[PDB]
Amino acid sequence: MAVADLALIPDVDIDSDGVFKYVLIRVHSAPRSGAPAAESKEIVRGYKWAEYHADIYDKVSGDMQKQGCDCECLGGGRISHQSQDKKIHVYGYSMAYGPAQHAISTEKIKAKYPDYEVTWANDGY
Repeated sequence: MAVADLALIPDVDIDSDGVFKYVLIRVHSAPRSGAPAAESKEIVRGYKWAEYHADIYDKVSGDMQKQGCDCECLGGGRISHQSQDKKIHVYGYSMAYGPAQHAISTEKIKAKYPDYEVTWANDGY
């Protein structure tokens, strides 16, 4: 075993080719389940294999425990890789928890990825 740190965890990790569900998760460090660190950050996760937002959350909480971290979903929604018109967009909510703070997610995607623009809405489900 080795310690981990929140810098090692990718800040956004999405698989995108259409509409898919996504979740915004706060992650807390707990390196080797006992190192003197308890910092936190938010991360954006979204993969089209998930039937529901809970499947993403379950995977991610599993992986973080292998790293030396723990998780709490803040909310979620959907992302759409345009494949038709202009740019990545983010919308909807998760029935499981609530709407993500999509503004955090879009700024994170915009910082991490070289795509020119990212926007969000809360227009409907």
